[PDB]
Amino acid sequence: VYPKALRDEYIMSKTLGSGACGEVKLAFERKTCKKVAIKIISKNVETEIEILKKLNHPCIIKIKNFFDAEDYYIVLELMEGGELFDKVVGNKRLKEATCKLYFYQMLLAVQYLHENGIIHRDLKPENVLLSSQEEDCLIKITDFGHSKILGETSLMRTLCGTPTYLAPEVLVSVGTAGYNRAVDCWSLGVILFICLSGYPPFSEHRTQVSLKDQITSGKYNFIPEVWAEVSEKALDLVKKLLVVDPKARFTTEEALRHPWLQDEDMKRKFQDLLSEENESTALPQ
Amino acid sequence: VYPKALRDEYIMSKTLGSGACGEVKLAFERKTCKKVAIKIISKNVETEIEILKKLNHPCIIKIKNFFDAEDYYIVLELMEGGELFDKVVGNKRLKEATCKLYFYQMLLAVQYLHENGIIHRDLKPENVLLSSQEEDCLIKITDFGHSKILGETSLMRTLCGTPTYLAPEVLVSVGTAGYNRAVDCWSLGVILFICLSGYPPFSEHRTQVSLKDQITSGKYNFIPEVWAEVSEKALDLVKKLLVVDPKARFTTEEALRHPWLQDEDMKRKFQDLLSEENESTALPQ
Ligand SMILES: C/C(=N\Nc1ncc[nH]1)c1ccc(NC(=O)c2cc3cccc([N+](=O)[O-])c3[nH]2)cc1
Ligand SMILES: C/C(=N\Nc1ncc[nH]1)c1ccc(NC(=O)c2cc3cccc([N+](=O)[O-])c3[nH]2)cc1
Repeated sequence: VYPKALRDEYIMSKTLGSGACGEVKLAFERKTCKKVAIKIISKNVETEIEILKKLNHPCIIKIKNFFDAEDYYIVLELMEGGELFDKVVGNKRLKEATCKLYFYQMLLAVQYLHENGIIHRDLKPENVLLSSQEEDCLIKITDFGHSKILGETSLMRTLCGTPTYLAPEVLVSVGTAGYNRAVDCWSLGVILFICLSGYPPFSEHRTQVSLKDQITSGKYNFIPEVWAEVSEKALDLVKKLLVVDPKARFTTEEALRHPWLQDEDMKRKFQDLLSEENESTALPQ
Repeated sequence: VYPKALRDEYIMSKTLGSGACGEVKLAFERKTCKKVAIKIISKNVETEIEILKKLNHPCIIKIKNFFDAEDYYIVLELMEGGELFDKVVGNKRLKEATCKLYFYQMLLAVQYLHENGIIHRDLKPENVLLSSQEEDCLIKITDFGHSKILGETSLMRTLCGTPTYLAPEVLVSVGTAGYNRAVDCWSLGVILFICLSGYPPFSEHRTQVSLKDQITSGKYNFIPEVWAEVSEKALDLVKKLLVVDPKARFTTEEALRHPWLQDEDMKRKFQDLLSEENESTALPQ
C-alpha cells in the first residue's frame, strides 16, 4: 500500500511509465483536484531532492512534494508528452526545426546547471521530459540521481601547500582538472546526433569495432543517406560536441553561440511557450 | 577559556607543540592522574574522529576523548618523543638501523590503512609521532585531516551500464583508476629518503629545475657523499617507492617484502617494544 501521508494529500491513479528502480504514477492533488506525476524510487535520493529544491529554471523539473517511506515518492508537475526517448526510438526522427527547439532548451538547462556548480552526468533521451503531446513544447531535464555538486576540490587544497611529499600523478592531474562538466556536453552531442538522425553515433550494430574504441577515438558512425536531409550547420555543432579532448570540447556557451542556434523563429516559439505555461499575479506598471 | 566539559575531566597544562590551525597541550586526566595529550583544532574533523575510532593498530594514534566546543579538542595518549620532523630537521640524520625500525612501523600502519580502505594523503615527518625520547621506540601515524575512505566509485556505477552516452575521458580513466593509495607509498618514499640522508629529494635549494618538474620526472637530488655511508638495499627500496608511474610503484606489501626489511633483529626490537607498551588482563592457559 501507499504511505498514509501520501494518501492523505493525493489520490493515486494509473501508471504513466516504469523505470528500473522505479515507476511513475498519475495522481490527483486533493486540495486542487489537479493532476501531478509521482515518481516512485524503490529501496542520496534525499540530497537529489535538495539539489532540485534549489534550482529554478523552466527546463529543469521542480519537486512539489517528497515522501520518504518504505519507498521514496517524488511529486512533480505532469509532463504529458512523456520521455523524449519515445520520440526517437525505432529510427523515428524529429523535424530539424523540432530538434533545434528541444536542443536549445537542453543547452539552457545544462548551462544553468554548470553556472550553478551542478553536473548532471546522465543526460539521455530517457531523462528529457516533454510538456505536451504537441511537437512545439517545453522540455525539462529530470533524474538527478548521478548528479554531482562542484566545490573546492582535494586538489585545490593540496596545491595550497609545498609539494615536497606530493606524488607526481597528483601534479599531472592539474592539467586536466576542473573539466568534469564537459561530460554533459558530450552527452548532449550524442543526444543531438540521435535526434537529428534517428540512430546512435556509437553502437555495436553491424560493426567490428568495440563500443569503447568507437567512443575514445571519436569515430562516430556516419551514414550519408540518413544525414543528407539534415543541414550542415546542425552536423557542424554535433561535431564540436563530440570532440574527444574535454578541454577542446564545446561548452554550453559555445554551443548557444553556434550558427545553428542563431534562429529567431525558434527562440520566439520558446518564449511563447514559456508565457503560455506561466500564471502570474498582476504587476505594478 | 577551555570548555567546561573538558575542564570537568582534565586539568590543562603546558604547551607541547603548535601546528597551523592548532596546538597540542599536556593534560592530566582527573580520574587516573595520568598524562594525556590534547590536540586543539581551531574553527569534517568529526568524521576524522569516526575514522580514527574504527582503526585499531599499534602504529596509528587512538582517540581517548573528543570535545566539539568553540574549538575541537582531541584527547590522545602522550607521545613523549614528539614529532619525527624534529629528528630529521637541520640535516640531522638517524642511524640506518633506527630508520629501518621507524620505517617498518610506518609501512605496517599504512598497509593496515589500505587494507581497511583508508588513504592518509598527508604522510610527512610532522605526522609521525614517537613514543619516547629513546631511539628504539614505537611510532604512530597521526593527523587524518586529509584522509579519504575508499568505497564504490562513480566510475564503477557508470561501467555497470552501456556507455552509449558516456564521454571518452571517463572510459580512458578506467586504465588508471583505483590507485589513489599509491600517493601514500610515494610519500613514504620521500620520508624514507629524508630519514636516511638528512635532506629532501625534491627541493628548490641550489637548483634551476622547478620543484614540479623534479617531482614529475622523478629525478631526485642524489648527493653521493651523503649516501656513501647508507646501504645499497636501503637506497634500492627508496628507488622503488619514488617511481613516477603509480601502477608500477611499490605497494606497502612489496616494500615489506623488500630485502632491506628482512631483518630479524629489527623485527625483534619492534615486538619487544610492543609487549613493553601493553598491559593485559590475565589469560586462560
Ligand atoms: C527525479 C527523478 N528520478 N530520480 C531518480 N533518482 C535515482 C533514480 N531516479 C525522476 C525520474 C523520472 C521522472 N519521470 C516523469 O515524471 C514522467 C515520465 C513520464 C512518462 C509518461 C508520461 C509522464 N507524464 O508526467 O505525463 C511522465 N512523467 C520524474 C522524476
Ligand atoms: C589527529 C590530529 N590532527 N588532526 C587534524 N585534523 C585537521 C588538522 N589536524 C593530531 C595532530 C597532531 C597531534 N600531535 C600530538 O599528539 C603531539 C605532538 C607533540 C609534540 C611534542 C610532544 C608531544 N607529546 O604528546 O609528548 C606531542 N604530541 C595529535 C593529533
